[PDB]
Amino acid sequence: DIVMTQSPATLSVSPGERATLSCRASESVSSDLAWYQQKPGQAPRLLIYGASTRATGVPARFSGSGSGAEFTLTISSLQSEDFAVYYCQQYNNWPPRYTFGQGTRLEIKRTVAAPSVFIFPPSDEQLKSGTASVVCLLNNFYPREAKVQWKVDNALQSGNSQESVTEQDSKDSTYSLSSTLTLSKADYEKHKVYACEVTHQGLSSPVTKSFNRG
Amino acid sequence: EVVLVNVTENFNMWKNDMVEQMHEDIISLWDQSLKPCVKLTPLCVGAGSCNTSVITQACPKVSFEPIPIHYCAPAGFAILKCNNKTFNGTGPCTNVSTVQCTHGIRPVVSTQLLLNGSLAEEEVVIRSVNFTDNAKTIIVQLNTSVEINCTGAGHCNISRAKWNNTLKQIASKLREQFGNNKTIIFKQSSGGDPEIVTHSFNCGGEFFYCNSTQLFNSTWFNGSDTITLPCRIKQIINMWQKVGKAMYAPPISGQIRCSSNITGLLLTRDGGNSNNESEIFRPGGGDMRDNWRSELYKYKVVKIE
Amino acid sequence: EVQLVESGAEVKKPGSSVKVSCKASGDTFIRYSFTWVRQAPGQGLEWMGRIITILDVAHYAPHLQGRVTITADKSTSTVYLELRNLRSDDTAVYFCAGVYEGEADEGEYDNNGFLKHWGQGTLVTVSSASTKGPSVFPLAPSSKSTSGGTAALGCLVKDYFPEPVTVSWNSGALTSGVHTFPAVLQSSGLYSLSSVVTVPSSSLGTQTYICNVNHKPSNTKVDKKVEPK
Amino acid sequence: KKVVLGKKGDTVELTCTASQKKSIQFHWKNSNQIKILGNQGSFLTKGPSKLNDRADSRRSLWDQGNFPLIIKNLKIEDSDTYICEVEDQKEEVQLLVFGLTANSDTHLLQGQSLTLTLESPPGSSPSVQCRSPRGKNIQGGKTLSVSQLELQDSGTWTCTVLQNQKKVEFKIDIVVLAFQK
Ligand SMILES: *[C@@H]1O[C@H](CO[C@@H]2O[C@@H](C)[C@@H](O)[C@@H](O)[C@@H]2O)[C@@H](O)[C@H](O)[C@H]1NC(C)=O
Ligand SMILES: *[C@@H]1O[C@H](CO[C@@H]2O[C@@H](C)[C@@H](O)[C@@H](O)[C@@H]2O)[C@@H](O)[C@H](O)[C@H]1NC(C)=O
Ligand SMILES: *[C@@H]1O[C@H](CO)[C@@H](O)[C@H](O)[C@H]1NC(C)=O
Ligand SMILES: *[C@@H]1O[C@H](CO)[C@@H](O)[C@H](O)[C@H]1NC(C)=O
Ligand SMILES: *[C@@H]1O[C@H](CO)[C@@H](O)[C@H](O)[C@H]1NC(C)=O
Ligand SMILES: *[C@@H]1O[C@H](CO)[C@@H](O)[C@H](O)[C@H]1NC(C)=O
Ligand SMILES: *[C@@H]1O[C@H](CO)[C@@H](O)[C@H](O)[C@H]1NC(C)=O
Ligand SMILES: *[C@@H]1O[C@H](CO)[C@@H](O)[C@H](O)[C@H]1NC(C)=O
Ligand SMILES: *[C@@H]1O[C@H](CO)[C@@H](O)[C@H](O)[C@H]1NC(C)=O
Ligand SMILES: *[C@@H]1O[C@H](CO)[C@@H](O)[C@H](O)[C@H]1NC(C)=O
Ligand SMILES: *[C@@H]1O[C@H](CO)[C@@H](O)[C@H](O)[C@H]1NC(C)=O
Ligand SMILES: *[C@H]1O[C@H](CO)[C@@H](O)[C@H](O)[C@H]1NC(C)=O
Ligand SMILES: *[C@H]1O[C@H](CO)[C@@H](O)[C@H](O)[C@H]1NC(C)=O
Ligand SMILES: *[C@H]1O[C@H](CO)[C@@H](O)[C@H](O)[C@H]1NC(C)=O
Repeated sequence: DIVMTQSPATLSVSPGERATLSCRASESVSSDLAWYQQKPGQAPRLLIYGASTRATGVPARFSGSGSGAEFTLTISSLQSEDFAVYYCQQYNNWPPRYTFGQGTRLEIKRTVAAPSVFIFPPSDEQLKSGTASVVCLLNNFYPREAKVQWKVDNALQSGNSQESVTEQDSKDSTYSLSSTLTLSKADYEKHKVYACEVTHQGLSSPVTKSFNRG
Repeated sequence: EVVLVNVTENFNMWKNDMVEQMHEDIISLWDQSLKPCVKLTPLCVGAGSCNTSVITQACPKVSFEPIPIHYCAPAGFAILKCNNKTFNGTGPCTNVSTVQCTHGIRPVVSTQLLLNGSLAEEEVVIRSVNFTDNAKTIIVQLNTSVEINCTGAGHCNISRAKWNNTLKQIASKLREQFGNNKTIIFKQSSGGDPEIVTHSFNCGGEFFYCNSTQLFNSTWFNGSDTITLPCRIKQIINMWQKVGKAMYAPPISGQIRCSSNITGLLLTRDGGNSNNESEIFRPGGGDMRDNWRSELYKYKVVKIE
Repeated sequence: EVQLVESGAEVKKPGSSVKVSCKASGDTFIRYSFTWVRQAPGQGLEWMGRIITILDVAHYAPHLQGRVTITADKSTSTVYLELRNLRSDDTAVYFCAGVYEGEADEGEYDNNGFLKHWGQGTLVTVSSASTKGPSVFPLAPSSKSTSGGTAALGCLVKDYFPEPVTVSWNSGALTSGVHTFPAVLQSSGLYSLSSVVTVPSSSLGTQTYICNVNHKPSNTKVDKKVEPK
Repeated sequence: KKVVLGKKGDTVELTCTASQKKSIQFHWKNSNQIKILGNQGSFLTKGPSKLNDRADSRRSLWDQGNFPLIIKNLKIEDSDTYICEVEDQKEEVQLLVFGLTANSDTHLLQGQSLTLTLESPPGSSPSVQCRSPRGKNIQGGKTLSVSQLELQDSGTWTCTVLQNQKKVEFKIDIVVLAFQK
């Protein structure tokens, strides 16, 4: 039951610098190890196979080495287009029961950037629908990690919210996140204050954005 | 052990029970030895379409290096040998005797060319069940070896000279069998499966398919040094044990080389109504029984009392 | 080198079966082996199985053994993937991929495992939910409180199925500063997402903002203007 | 004895049935003893036959006892008798290849002729008979003619060849052009 594992779940590299990706196996695989690059919404791209042979159209800054249960993917000088998710694949066994690593996300590392927090009360049209959705937007920040806490009438919430995050911005390298709190027209029209408490590395202290229902 | 018996015994290498014995024995030495990554065998038990039995199995990289095998008498029988130096399977043998076991036979699966086998003592010998039937295989036995060297690099080497001299001996024996005023032409195979079209065999555990045209393109009775035959190592072949297909793993060694002695040929002549004064011969083979038969032609199993 | 064109998006109820195809063109079809690989939303790649086109033999992943079948019609250079007894966890994008093996037609076969040629992929959504367009609610400009120069505004696309939906602003005239978040699956079984953009507060009152929502499945096409108040 | 008819360019199959459900040695030859097809163990051989790359069999049935001689892309010269020698037997059979052609280019006008010519191997007199889509019938030896074509003749014609009491069908498409007054 050959299992592959990529060391850094996420590699934050500064543009122009080198990046090294790790992939190990729970069992020996000789040199039947390939690497793949995948941009969002695209089919994977084969970079290396046979552990070290660069596949057609793959620039020379990409190189692969290793054998057995420890492999490495070295990108010499990261280019704007080199930022993506990378996967390894062992195709050693027979019968064929090939497997994939869980992937390593290669992300652009930049300076810390606090988010711009905006809260949105539910629209009157939605309130009509018999359900109110409260939206909180944390705009252009870095790093990607961020905590969000809803508080209704100083009451911590949980179970009724769902966060979504965009891909790293290709121009400024920032991320944006959207947290959504849902409730039926009832519950909503039963409370006064609705707050979106945010926590980030770029923020000296938690920034809270709230509105009073009405 | 040997015991010269004084009496007239009758032989027939085209109906020699021992051959089928060897045939099934070898097929077994193979099956436990050379294992495919997958084999496909037909199966059209009437019904509508045809079901295909497919096996996917361990595919360890190994080579076939069988130890010579001696066949002794099976419970209830005895082995008779035709001591005559030049005897062609079919016919009576005057100089016959009882033996304990056969001489050591180096089992070799291959086509067109018989390797590492016994050599004819006197002149060259050519056997068949019916030289008249152009569809019957002609088993040629040499009195002199000829080394064939092959490499996993893509070729097999053979003395342009030795091979030449050996062909002269063959056409000599041939025109003799058909017509003195006849001309013997040696052309390449007429076609069919890859294994049959080319001199096929297994070296260092790999399957070779070597183009033998250069060896069969000559006419007789009507610089220069080595002959290089282009080979090819395949992973997908046609099985010889039975109608089937097999796939093997790619080579792991960069230095595969084998040396063998060509000691016999499997020919087939293009009969038809050519109505000329020339016969055309081509490399044949496929039925491994002819291979076994080329070594067993001098024995027979006999129910003893 | 061959081109892998996959069949269109599939929508099925749990328990159903699907048959996705992949058209190969550009080279000798039987000289390649094909593999199917799937990826659930937000997850990695999962190898499903591979077929040796030449031999017409195929091998599958263990957890998949049983309800999966990969085939190929050497006449139409097409590879097929069939999945029986569909499950909700089977929802994922199914990738068809191939690699050159040598001259199989000549008995050469390297039995390559890596994958060089890939297809665009086929989305296959397995769910109990029924098709339906989204509702579109405005995320009115924060020109109520927040004190600054740039304002945030957008649209909330709620309760739709199945993916995907596409969102533009001003018929595509507005793109700068736009964040159309990935969709989330609500416990109701229907998707939801918001599309936003930060714009010069001064632009409000004079510049009209319109988010265009397009949902191919339900054939829904909506436009919602977002006013200050 | 047995007679088999084949269409030109088509693929005819000539069977051979052993006695047991085993895979024994067999081979086909022509009237002049030329090796066409045959087997050597589990492998297939082909002979000096002028039908070399157009000849084949079905090894899938060998284990069944059937070793058919399948000749494709039929030519008329392939017409001749073929023998299947197996387990010391001789299942002989005569082959007859036919070809039928409309001397003219389908797109014809009302009032114009249609001439169908049949291709038959020397020494063989077949009876031809085609049926126009409307029912117009024509019978003949080597050539068949309809002196004046009607609009209702547009469509698929069906032709039948009679030789040695056997027959084969030919679907020839034709197009007669309509016009206005
Ligand atoms: C084939 O090689 C012959 C001699 O090779 C012998 O076997 C190899 C493995 C070595 O051990 C070597 O010392 C032996 O002599 C040649 O006589 C022969 O000419 C070669 N084949 C050709 C090209 O005809
Ligand atoms: C041998 O050649 C003829 C018989 O063999 C045929 O040769 C040519 C015509 C090939 O195309 C094929 O038909 C046969 O292989 C005889 O008629 C001729 O007399 C013989 N001697 C000659 C002139 O070569
Ligand atoms: C394969 O062929 C056998 C014998 O013809 C048949 O019984 C079987 O149903 C077929 N498929 C299977 C189950 O392997
Ligand atoms: C060889 O075969 C011939 C064919 O009949 C036979 O006469 C002869 O006895 C056999 N053995 C000898 C003597 O070479
Ligand atoms: C067999 O070899 C001998 C020499 O070993 C040679 O004289 C003889 O001619 C060969 N056989 C024939 C006659 O073809
Ligand atoms: C022997 O050869 C002839 C000519 O081919 C023919 O009778 C048959 O093939 C064989 N049968 C005999 C006579 O043993
Ligand atoms: C063998 O000798 C030469 C090759 O060295 C060849 O051309 C010729 O045909 C042969 N001579 C004979 C018949 O012995
Ligand atoms: C090699 O064999 C091929 C097919 O087997 C044939 O077409 C060609 O003429 C041969 N060439 C050589 C090496 O003589
Ligand atoms: C005839 O045989 C020779 C070898 O002696 C070979 O090189 C050649 O390819 C064959 N026919 C020709 C001239 O192509
Ligand atoms: C038999 O073959 C070996 C190599 O396989 C070779 O060295 C030896 O000389 C050959 N025997 C003869 C007949 O000389
Ligand atoms: C016998 O032939 C085999 C090929 O099957 C070869 O590998 C071996 O070296 C030969 N044995 C001798 C005499 O060296
Ligand atoms: C065999 O020949 C010898 C000749 O000395 C004779 O004495 C003996 O009786 C013969 N036996 C046979 C074969 O009947
Ligand atoms: C083998 O040939 C010899 C002559 O060399 C002959 O006396 C004998 O009859 C033939 N076959 C046998 C041993 O019967
Ligand atoms: C067989 O007997 C013959 C005649 O008695 C004799 O010439 C020959 O040497 C014997 N063969 C052997 C050694 O077994």
